[PDB]
Amino acid sequence: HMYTDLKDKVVVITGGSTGLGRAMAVRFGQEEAKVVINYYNNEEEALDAKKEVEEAGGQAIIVQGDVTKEEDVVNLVQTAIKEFGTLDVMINNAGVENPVPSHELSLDNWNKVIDTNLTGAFLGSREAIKYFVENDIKGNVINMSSVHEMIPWPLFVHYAASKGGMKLMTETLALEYAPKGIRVNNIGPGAMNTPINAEKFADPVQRADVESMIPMGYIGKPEEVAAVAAFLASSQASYVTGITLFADGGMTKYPSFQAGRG
Amino acid sequence: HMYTDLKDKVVVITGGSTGLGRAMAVRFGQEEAKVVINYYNNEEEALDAKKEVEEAGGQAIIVQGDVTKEEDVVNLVQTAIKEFGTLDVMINNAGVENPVPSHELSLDNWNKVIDTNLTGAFLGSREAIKYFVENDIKGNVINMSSVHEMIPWPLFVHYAASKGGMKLMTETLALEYAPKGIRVNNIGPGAMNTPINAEKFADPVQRADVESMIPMGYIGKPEEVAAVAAFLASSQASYVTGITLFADGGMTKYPSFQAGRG
Amino acid sequence: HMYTDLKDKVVVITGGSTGLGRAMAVRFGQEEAKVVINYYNNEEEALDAKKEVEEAGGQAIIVQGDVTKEEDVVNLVQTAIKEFGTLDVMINNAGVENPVPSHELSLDNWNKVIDTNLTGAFLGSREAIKYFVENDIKGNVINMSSVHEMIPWPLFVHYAASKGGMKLMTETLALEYAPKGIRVNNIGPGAMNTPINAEKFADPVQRADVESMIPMGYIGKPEEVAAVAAFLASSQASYVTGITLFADGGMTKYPSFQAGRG
Amino acid sequence: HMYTDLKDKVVVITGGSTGLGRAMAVRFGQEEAKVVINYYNNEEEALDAKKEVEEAGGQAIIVQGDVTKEEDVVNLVQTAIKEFGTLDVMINNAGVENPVPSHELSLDNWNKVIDTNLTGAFLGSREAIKYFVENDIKGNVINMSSVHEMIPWPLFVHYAASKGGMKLMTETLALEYAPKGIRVNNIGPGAMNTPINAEKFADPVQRADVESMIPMGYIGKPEEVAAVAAFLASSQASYVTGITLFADGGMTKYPSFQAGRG
Ligand SMILES: NC(=O)C1=CN([C@@H]2O[C@H](COP(=O)(O)OP(=O)(O)OC[C@H]3O[C@@H](n4cnc5c(N)ncnc54)[C@H](O)[C@@H]3O)[C@@H](O)[C@H]2O)C=CC1
Ligand SMILES: NC(=O)C1=CN([C@@H]2O[C@H](COP(=O)(O)OP(=O)(O)OC[C@H]3O[C@@H](n4cnc5c(N)ncnc54)[C@H](O)[C@@H]3O)[C@@H](O)[C@H]2O)C=CC1
Repeated sequence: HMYTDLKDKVVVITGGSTGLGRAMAVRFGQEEAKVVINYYNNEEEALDAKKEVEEAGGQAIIVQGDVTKEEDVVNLVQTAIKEFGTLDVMINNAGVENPVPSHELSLDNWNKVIDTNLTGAFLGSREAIKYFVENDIKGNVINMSSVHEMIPWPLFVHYAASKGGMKLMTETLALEYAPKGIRVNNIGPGAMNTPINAEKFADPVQRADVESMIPMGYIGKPEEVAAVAAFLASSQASYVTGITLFADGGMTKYPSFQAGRG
Repeated sequence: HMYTDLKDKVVVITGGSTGLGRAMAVRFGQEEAKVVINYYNNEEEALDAKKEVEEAGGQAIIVQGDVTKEEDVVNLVQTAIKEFGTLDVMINNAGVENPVPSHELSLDNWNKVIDTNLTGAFLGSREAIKYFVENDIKGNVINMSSVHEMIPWPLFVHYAASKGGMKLMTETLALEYAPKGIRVNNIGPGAMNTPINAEKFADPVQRADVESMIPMGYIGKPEEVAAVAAFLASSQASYVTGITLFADGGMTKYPSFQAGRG
Repeated sequence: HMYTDLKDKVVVITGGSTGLGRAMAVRFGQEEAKVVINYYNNEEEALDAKKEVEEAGGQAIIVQGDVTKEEDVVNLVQTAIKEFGTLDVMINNAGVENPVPSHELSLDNWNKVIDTNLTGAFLGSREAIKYFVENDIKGNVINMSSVHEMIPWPLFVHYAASKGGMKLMTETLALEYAPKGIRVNNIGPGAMNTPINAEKFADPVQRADVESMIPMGYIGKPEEVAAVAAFLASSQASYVTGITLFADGGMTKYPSFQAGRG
Repeated sequence: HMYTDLKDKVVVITGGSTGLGRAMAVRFGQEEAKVVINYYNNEEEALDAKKEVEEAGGQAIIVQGDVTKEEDVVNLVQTAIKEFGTLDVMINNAGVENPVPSHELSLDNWNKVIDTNLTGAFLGSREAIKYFVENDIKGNVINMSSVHEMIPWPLFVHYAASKGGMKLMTETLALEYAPKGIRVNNIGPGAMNTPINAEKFADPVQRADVESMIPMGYIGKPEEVAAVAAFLASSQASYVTGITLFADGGMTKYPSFQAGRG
């Protein structure tokens, strides 16, 4: 396979049962890693995800957990160490979103998105870094951000805030723990072909509208994001820390400015 | 009288009893505005500040409120509209911070900083914009950020995350409500001479270290930031929205590279 | 009279005979400054502008010069010091642009834009700072940039590159000369109502397309930018150096994401 | 090997005889690519570089050329196509630098650095894109930038300007040619162990000073940058365009802020 240093590394992935999380689980499985698949409630998809990792060449366990509960995040990292003996790569991928005019967004709805997308990632990063620090492991954290840590997002002010926060969180942790050889990075996906979007992307006018925001002209395949994760996790990225690697087909480059407009 | 257009405008300021909030309160008093001074803890300080605003030529009330409580933020804007008749400028300035190695940061401590620094500003921004939209007012929001929406801050990952989040919140709201003429900006102070830093700056070793990180060579004066706030609230900045204006003596320009090191 | 501290300050402005440079010339006249109007091509325009500055309450000369010629830039600053006694504010505003598919852009055409937009501002900045350093003056430099130091611009790769370069030049000079109290900032205009755009904005289809890319919904007025320049040159912005202040009606916030598309 | 899609791809590298250029040449040779090594005057190092690529498993030619001469850049890309049949990846790596107080920097010295570091890269990118466009190849451009497209650099205002320009150049070309499947990216190296630095890094106090600017605590090995180039060139980065991938051991994260300072 591609990244031989990933062989037998322990990789924890929150929200790893579907979409980008699942595609990363499979990709690490192709690198013969040991994958720990976290999931919220859908056991059967998690079980499905588990079998793919094994069929791709990896070992895999599944572990239920809500990333807004501190005990569940703590339990997740502990289960990883118990079952597989160590922890090498931590991937905070869980996320939720919903459209609301910002002046109408409730505090409860704001909190759900902040608690899930930002705080969940802090909790995961923290538990992983604690472990690397205590055991002198030169481990790796990948936080799943979005083009919306840079691109503002009307109707999604909670989501945008959560990812803008994630960017400074990641950059801080990278600076703080760089002297220990612990690397911390964001991946910034653009529009991706995942379950959350299956409804929207079946509709031809909506699919075309979205593709018109993508300079490369196509909706990303989850494996293209998983390719970025494998690179970032591997020793090929040994000197790469504190960055956001956008995988967005050019979306952060301002799609409205194609053909020299404005 | 510099910004004549500010005369009789209603300006609400959270944490307006001390430091930067106080300086802003005074300055808008100097512009003959109607300043609403929110405070959490210390009525005696708020009273002392209410006096300065009045002496400087402004009108002022004080309103107790905790920015982490929705009812208190809603109450604050409603009080402003009761007492002064309307709302023109909403300044979300309240903030807290404390150093903790990130892998040792507790969830409650992380939540306290996020709730105060980011969510409080969301609540502030939401209530003001709600009022602007329902009443066809071309209102203005100033969110008080930090060099640390750009500069990562080891030991302060909660703070850094809250301001990185504030950046994207501001940018989103500016984009979302620009067609209504409602403008939303951040100010980014560097190291400022305020109570929050009084401990640090007393120690001449610590004061010198902080100063060695400011290219302009001096710790900022709170009036230098209030000058930026008066500009942004004024019609002078009519085409200016969604920005962060750093008032930092050069701090975001990378202190370590002075004289060309590296 | 807004910024009383600007009275009798010597302000040099390249391309000060038309558009934004003219608006800045007028505005500093309104602050009772001594405006030096550089121009390349059209004395009759420069004369018409010299008049406005004088009517608005300022003192003004005109000086012919090509900003791509070192001798002309050196001459310009030397003329300013001859005629008015000193130099306080140096504004590098001259710029050119033309659309060409990048793979068809000639080296001479690329050079013309770089030489004019970036190198001319370097020469301007260098000569002013040289004068500030030798004479212990806490001078000020405003470099006129664009949304396109951040927004990429197909068909205008030369322009975009010149302003991206201007950004780092400004930031470097701000860092390098901050300990001397010399401040250096950029302004970043979006789509502005100037001669350079008169062709584009005459066509009602083209005017509407440009407007659909401004969140605030209108093409900027040149006085809105001159208001930003007066602020930055003034002592109100005493702690502000090394920044880019965008005056763009929200354009850097990603036009394509209005109403929450994507 | 690692990236099997790189097998037999034609890769042109300017300044490919030494340092980062040489390390990329060798790394592509390890991927069994066909490497075209450009060089300014040192034929013997270029010859040395050539033999390494072959010994690593690649094909390789050397071609003399000065990137400030348009004909030399044109000849380089033509020689690549002539000799190897096509062009797949273009790498603009040539660069020069020297320290000068900015107010003392000559126009000739400014131009040399601009012409080499920025214009050379425009010329290379242009000739490559022309070829990809004319022949419907989904090719790849990698422009060698620096941490100094983001980190300002006193005494190196020409270098900083050149790389700030390179950033907007790359981003523009990525947006412009994304619909054609042509990807364009920057790599941003921090302090790297290359010949230009051998003098500085032999001295223990200077080596320690530099390492103190690096959060990861070590000077980068050229192969760590070449690892980024291989990733970016490969189809693993299929959805990655218009980005700068910093490989700097955390240098852009503000080294002066370690341990919670300021
Ligand atoms: N002083 C500095 O060097 C810098 C401060 N700025 C920011 O500017 C703002 C102003 O702070 P300073 O005046 O410097 O310090 P400060 O501590 O004097 O002011 C902060 C204010 O926030 C208030 N506050 C805290 N929690 C609150 C709550 N739950 N509800 C209502 N009010 C609450 C405090 O009562 C206080 O008056 C802060 O957001 C700070 O983060 C950021 C960058 C640097
Ligand atoms: N108008 C707009 O929408 C925007 C313009 N700004 C920038 O603001 C600046 C002002 O331009 P505008 O007033 O809008 O257009 P303009 O074309 O009216 O002004 C540009 C000025 O530069 C001068 N100039 C050109 N080459 C010169 C040379 N070699 N030597 C001396 N002067 C020379 C011209 O004579 C002209 O007066 C420009 O740098 C432009 O790039 C940037 C963003 C948007």
